[PDB]
Amino acid sequence: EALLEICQRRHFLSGSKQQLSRDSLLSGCHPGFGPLGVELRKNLAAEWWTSVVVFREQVFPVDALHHKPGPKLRENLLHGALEHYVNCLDLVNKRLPYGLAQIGVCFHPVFDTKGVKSIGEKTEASLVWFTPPRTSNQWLDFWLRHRLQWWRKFAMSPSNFSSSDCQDEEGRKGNKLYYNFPWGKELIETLWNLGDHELLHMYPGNVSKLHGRDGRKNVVPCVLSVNGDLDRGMLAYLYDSFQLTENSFLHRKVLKLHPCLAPIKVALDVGRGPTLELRQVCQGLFNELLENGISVWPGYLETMQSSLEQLYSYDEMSILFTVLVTETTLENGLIHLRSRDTTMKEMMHISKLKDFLIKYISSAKNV
Amino acid sequence: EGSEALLEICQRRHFLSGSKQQLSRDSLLSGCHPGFGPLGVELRKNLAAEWWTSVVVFREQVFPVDALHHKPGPLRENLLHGALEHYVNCLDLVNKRLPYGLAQIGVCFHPVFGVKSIGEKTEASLVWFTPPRTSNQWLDFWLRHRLQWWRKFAMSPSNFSSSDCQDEEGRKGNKLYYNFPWGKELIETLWNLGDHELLHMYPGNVSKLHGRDGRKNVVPCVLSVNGDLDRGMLAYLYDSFQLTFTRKKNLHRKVLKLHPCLAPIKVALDVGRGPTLELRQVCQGLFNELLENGISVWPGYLETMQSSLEQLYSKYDEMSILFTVLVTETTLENGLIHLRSRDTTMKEMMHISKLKDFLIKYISSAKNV
Amino acid sequence: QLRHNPLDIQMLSRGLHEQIFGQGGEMPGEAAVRRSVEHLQKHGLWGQPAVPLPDVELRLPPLYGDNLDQHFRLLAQKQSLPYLEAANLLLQAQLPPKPPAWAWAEGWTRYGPEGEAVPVAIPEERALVFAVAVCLAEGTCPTLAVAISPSAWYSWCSQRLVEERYSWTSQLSPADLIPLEVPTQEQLVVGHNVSFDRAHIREQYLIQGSRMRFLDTMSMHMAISGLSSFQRSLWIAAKQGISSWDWLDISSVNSLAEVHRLYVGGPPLEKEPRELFVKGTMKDIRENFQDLMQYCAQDVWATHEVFQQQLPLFLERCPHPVTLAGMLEMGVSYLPVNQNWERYLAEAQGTYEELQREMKKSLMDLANDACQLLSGERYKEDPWLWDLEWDLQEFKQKDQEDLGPCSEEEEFQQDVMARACLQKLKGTTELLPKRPQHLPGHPGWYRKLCPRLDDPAWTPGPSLLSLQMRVTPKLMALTWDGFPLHYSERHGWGYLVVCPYRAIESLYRKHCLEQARGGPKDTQPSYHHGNGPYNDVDIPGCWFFKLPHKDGNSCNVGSPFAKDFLPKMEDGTLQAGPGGASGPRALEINKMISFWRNAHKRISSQMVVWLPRSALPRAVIRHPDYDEEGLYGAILPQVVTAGTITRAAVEPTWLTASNARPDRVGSELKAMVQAPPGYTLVGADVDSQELWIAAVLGDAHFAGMHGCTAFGWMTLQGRKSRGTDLHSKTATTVGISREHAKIFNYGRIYGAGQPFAERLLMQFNHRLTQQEAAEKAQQMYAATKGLRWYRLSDWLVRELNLPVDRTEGGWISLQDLRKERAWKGGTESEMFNKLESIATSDIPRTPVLGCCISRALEPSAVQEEFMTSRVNWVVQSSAVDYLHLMLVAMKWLFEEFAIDGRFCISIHDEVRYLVREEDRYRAALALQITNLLTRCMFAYKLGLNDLPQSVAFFSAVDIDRCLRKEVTMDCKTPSNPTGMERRYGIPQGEALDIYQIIELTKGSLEKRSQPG
DNA sequence: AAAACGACGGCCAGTGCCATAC
DNA sequence: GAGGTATGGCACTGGCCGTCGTTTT
DNA sequence: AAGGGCCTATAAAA
DNA sequence: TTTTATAGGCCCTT
Ligand SMILES: Nc1ccn([C@H]2C[C@H](O)[C@@H](COP(=O)(O)OP(=O)(O)OP(=O)(O)O)O2)c(=O)n1
Repeated sequence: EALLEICQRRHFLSGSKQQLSRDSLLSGCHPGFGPLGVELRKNLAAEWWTSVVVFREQVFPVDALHHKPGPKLRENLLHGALEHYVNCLDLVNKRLPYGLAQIGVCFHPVFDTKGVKSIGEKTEASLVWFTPPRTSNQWLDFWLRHRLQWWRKFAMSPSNFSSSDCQDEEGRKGNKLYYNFPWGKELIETLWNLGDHELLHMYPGNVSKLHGRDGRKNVVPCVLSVNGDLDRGMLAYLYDSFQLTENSFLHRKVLKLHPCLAPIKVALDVGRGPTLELRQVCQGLFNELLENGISVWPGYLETMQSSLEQLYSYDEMSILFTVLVTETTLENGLIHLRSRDTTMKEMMHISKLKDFLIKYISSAKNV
Repeated sequence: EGSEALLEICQRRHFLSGSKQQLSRDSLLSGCHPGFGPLGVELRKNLAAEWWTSVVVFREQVFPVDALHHKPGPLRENLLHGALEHYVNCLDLVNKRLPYGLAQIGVCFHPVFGVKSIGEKTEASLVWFTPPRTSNQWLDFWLRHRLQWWRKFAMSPSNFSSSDCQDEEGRKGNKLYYNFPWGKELIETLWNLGDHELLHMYPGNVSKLHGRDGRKNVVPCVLSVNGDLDRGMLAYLYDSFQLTFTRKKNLHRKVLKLHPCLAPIKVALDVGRGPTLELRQVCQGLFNELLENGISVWPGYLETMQSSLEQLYSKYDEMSILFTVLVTETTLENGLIHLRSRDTTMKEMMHISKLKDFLIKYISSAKNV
Repeated sequence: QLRHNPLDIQMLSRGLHEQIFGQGGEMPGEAAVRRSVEHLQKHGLWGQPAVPLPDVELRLPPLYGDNLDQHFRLLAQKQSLPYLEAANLLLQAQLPPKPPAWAWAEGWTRYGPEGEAVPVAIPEERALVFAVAVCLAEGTCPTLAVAISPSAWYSWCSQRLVEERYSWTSQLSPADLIPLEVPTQEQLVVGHNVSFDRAHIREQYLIQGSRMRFLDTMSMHMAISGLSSFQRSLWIAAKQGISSWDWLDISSVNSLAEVHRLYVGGPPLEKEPRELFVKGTMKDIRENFQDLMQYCAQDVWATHEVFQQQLPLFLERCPHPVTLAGMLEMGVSYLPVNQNWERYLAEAQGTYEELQREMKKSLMDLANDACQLLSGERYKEDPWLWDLEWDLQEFKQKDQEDLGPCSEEEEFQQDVMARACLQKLKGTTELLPKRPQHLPGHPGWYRKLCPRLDDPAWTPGPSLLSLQMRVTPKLMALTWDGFPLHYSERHGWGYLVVCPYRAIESLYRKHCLEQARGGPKDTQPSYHHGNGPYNDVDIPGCWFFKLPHKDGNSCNVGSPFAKDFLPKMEDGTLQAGPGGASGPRALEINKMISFWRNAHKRISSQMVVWLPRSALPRAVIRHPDYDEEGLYGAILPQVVTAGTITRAAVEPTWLTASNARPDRVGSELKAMVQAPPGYTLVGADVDSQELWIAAVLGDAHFAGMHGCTAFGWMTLQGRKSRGTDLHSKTATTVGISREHAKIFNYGRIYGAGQPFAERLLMQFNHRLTQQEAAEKAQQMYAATKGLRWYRLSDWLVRELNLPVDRTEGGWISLQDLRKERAWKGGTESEMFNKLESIATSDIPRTPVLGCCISRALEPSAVQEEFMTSRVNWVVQSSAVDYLHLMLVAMKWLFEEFAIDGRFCISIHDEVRYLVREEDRYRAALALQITNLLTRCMFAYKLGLNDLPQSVAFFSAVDIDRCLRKEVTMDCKTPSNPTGMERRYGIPQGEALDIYQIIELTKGSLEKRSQPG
């Protein structure tokens, strides 16, 4: 689609036109992400971390190795969390319901007839939740609910994010999450009730080490594995931001990425006038916004060699607001502010700009 | 020695995972350690965040980049090659304004002497493309800045040292070391690599690689800054434990004086004796408020009362927690809570409404000191 | 062309001696030669080998008048004639009444006789009385100014005052400054501290020379009725509420109000009560525009009346034209800078901050540990921390099983319940005291060390800590020779609520293991030795001793971390409690950052004005070194032309700017003054200026020969390879090191006495017991400046007819009846006698230019009161006359031979000019010629025509691109580690001898004659 | 509910000591 | 009869005025 | 080693 | 948005 071309042009995705394809993107063998894509994925991972780890008192970070020493590569983050389970049980004084969360790259085989074999990478976010079996399935539903809401939290079309129920061979419940890409539904997150077979197999003998406290009685924990693909989630959000044509009333195109997820919040540029004065004012505003944690695209370093319409068509970069500083700003301090969502142009004083952006981001977060 | 007690504290306080034998100096330095505990992971996350804020966020010409872990694509040793590949594509970001950087933090794999194993080190790299006329100047700039960054969070900044070194091909470079109790260990390397690798990467038309040095077009010289964040975390852990004496040894308090920006847990919250329901309600409210403002809190109030206040203080000091917050029956009446600082071990009264603002101000100001 | 003095001293070349009108001079006598040779033999300084100097022959430029004195008089009169004419126009000027209301119009406005305000581009006037006002809050851009000219008033307003604008340029340009200079005829601007006003007129920042000069009422006030800093304290204390105070009613401090009181008198002038420019904002200035303009006009009027009174007095009191010409030349001084300056500032500040933070962290950590001593009450057992306040206060007053997950509504309700429950605590917060407490649960000293929370610049922990605080030596547990330190109120730092003397004794025993009134109760002796009072402070264990001080037992040590205690730290007498290198590192950091801590508020705030490409000359533009992306600008140092009683220049920043030092953070300050492309700095410092002035005065007083006295001989022909040099001879005669002899001589020559020498001897060798050392000092003095002989100067012969004692001179006899002081045989006695004669004359005047001393230092006002001040003033004002002579001669040579140059800076000894690269060598030759002419003028005014070849020419002129003591210095500093060359494209200059210069320039200053 | 008083703290001038230059 | 002439900063101390808590008819 | 050919990209503009 | 002007850069001229 044209969205892939825009991502190629606006440095969301790296590589050539042939290197970027539906099959290549889904397989994970694409050359890599552009800086904007890296920032979007970083924001998505931060949002995942804030909604899972700091959300619950019982969830801890964990570091798992990538190579699994012994003469292979990593496929999932479950093994590392299971390895750290016994050590981290002492962290909670064996209070059984607790989680280990980790975000990292896992590798899977990929190959095509056109042969040999290649290796694909997927950045996954994993939560391993050790819970008493009596409530284990209940907790599964809980996490399912939460995960679904999280996917719907930043989505323009949450109906594209769907949940399905599935059962194991031996009757273990689980849930799958899908996003409806234009060609069909694709799996983006998996929740499984794994019982305690992997954990027991990891410690043959000394099962007393794995006991966790649950109402003054000791039981071997049930393991819930939640695994989400942040790469495919970022791709899904990019496709969700490309809601057909642009706003207002040439059929140009805008990516209405969520304010919390948009890699760049505001773009700063100069008008016509004294270059030194305008660049000084823009540098000051840029430093102010960075010191206040607002990502800024420094367009004033290129002056305004391009036209205003092409400059706005930032919209392909999913920038929330565009700020233009002119010689008028040197007199009264008023700058031109264009919104991405509404395409409305406004006059605003610089003093209020940082506060307005912070309040806008905060309200977008709380909605 | 005090190194054994520091390792015992790290193992006990879940800074480092694995057994005592698995945490040998060779195992830790080689990168073949089993892995980090949650506190170690959080400390490394804070260190990487500070690196990103001091390299990426406050520079217009430095951009994030993701490099794959596997070289062939038919393993990774350093992050330089991916940035070198992305150089031409990312040149469009600055309209070929030559001095610009690509920064990345990621795990690299290094073979070591089964008979031979593989160690992992999460390293942070900045690849700085600069006009050749200013290459050495930029090298000095980055050397100074990186050394200052390492000394910024250090209790004994003199342990972080810089050395000048020469390439076998005659290329200048700088190395950074931390003085562990056993000697100096390399933690960061800055090299002026020229453009030979870049030219070899793009055979044929060299005009594709040209960047604007003001009004001139020149093939950039590549500056590679690569720091070991695992070894940096280990260095800061060793730096928090004062190995020094006299009255200091008379006090002999086991505390990890980690920098506020690097400390994995900022605040510890616990209840006293009294009506449990109201105290649990107020503590849950305060905990949610503090988390909502991005301040890490250790929920000690969820555990029952089995240790004394002194035991809690020693446990939190070994965890390098900046402040301890106590909610008593007094808080239900007048709202005052007890705040104990890690640095001075002194207790103070503070009202709950002011606590979040004070903590945020403390964390923000710690950088500005 | 080789001449020798009758004392066998290499003289000026016979070719050049006749060109300085040496032919037809006086012939030295024979009895004087006999006496001088006998004196040299008595001092053992006669018959020494002489190394011949290669004589210099070159066609000197034309010399006007009969003698050199008339030459300098003619040159200075020509240079200062137009400005004297303009000053007379101001003097004999009847001014109209100032307008009833001020313009409030951008730019300059001229007020007609009826008060009408007609806008003008610039005041079309040749002489003006000037006063510039700036809004300090807004930076350094001038806001408004007022000017008085003969029959005209002018007022200038800034666009930043008249126009309300959100943003103005942070980096000033000449367009922001105010215009005064008339384009192509020469102007004079008069003001009180006129340098500040000059720093705000645009045309003065151009690289090309400006015909406009400036006269400062402060400088003339110091010339006529000035006082020393000690005299300033005395005057201020007397007017607020030494035996003779007759000088009070004739001198005042340099403030414009009291200058108006002294010279004009009448109604007092009232200052601005709110100080809106200094403290208020631009809005306050706008709201009080008329009042502030009226105050500025009042300042202009007061300065005008003061100048009217001063100019006749100054011209009468400094009758030589060279003084006025040199003051005019010093008025305009130019410091070229580029963008690198800014970087320097940032770098310096950054370095400073880092070096500070480290230090503070160390100190802060100590404090964070000391609080633990309150837990065990062990602070009273601490040999250092028992003196502190450890008070504290209080605040003010009047297991289950797994329940599983929760419903979405359930967790929603739980979260909202928690938030609502937490809001109640904030509601309670608003009921407790309005004034918060500052660290109630912390000790008193730690509460003092921490910034208050409401402080806008707040940092966590005891960030107020510094090495200079009294608590800091206690926190580091500083130990002096096994002794804990202590602070006595009357006597500073020494080495020893109940004092833990048992702990102190245990600590001393541990230190010994590591390796005097005798009351055992309370105050105790030491069986150890040292200085200071002992038993004034009462301690239960009180082997108390003051720390040694470089300024004697009377003085006290204010901080153990002073730069002179680093050698004691390295010795090991002074040690740190934690041990290792914490103490040495702290003292190293203090040494590195002391200069910047003192001078950053000045160096950073220094005013730069950046010239645009249009203002840049074509020579600079068409040059390879011209970087179009770079910035080129200037700093005009705000020099008070005569800021001391000695009429020496005073500038807060650049006359005290430290030279490059490897440890001082900002020491590359003078190196940061870099010439623009196409220009270089040609400078030179006078070789032992004060020493040679003193020596030549002594030689002229003793005989008609050069080097006739022993001190003059030593100064002229000292050599470090063998003896016969001054410092080595002093060391040989006294018995101590040559460096100690040098410091002794340089301390003495400034009018010193017995206590200085005794203190230095005791500090150097404590092994020499007090009185013995004193005797040593006395002998030193008997060798340098012979013993005083009173010679009936208390009548005295009538009292002598008792008869008692013999001889026609006194023996410092004391009569104790209660009913011309000279010196004796010594190397420096003749010059001391000459200086005392000049000081004690009825109207002390400088021997060369005839400039008088202040009316507050005249003997008729200060009889036998300020003697050291006057004897030092003689030499220092002679040095100022030397500087004026050099400036006049250099200006004459430049304007005569079309050398494209400008006066850059003068720091007492040093003079540096900004010349073109083409004419740098001609400028160096001109500098050599000027030095020769000034030395010969000094010699002639004293009475001797010939001049020694040793001091005839400059040792070496420095052609460089920046201000450095030596052209070879790379200026490695903590803030400039990469070095000058590697940081900025500034290469090393070159030092040229007189022979090198003449070989390069063919001995001519003409562009046509210069080789190519 | 209005009036006297004591305690705590901030602002500015004075003093002592140290750091630069020539 | 005094090491001199300048510059300036920082730490410490004391005097004065505003505010707040406490105490009287 | 210079200055004088060739295309040739740049940036505010008549 | 050129077009002619401005410094870059590279091939050919004593
Ligand atoms: N670029 C410079 C730097 C310095 N000087 C001179 C001026 C000083 O007077 C002299 C230093 O003189 P000392 O006091 O150090 O004496 P000397 O070392 O020259 O004398 P002696 O040979 O007796 O040791 O350096 C100079 O002419 N040009």
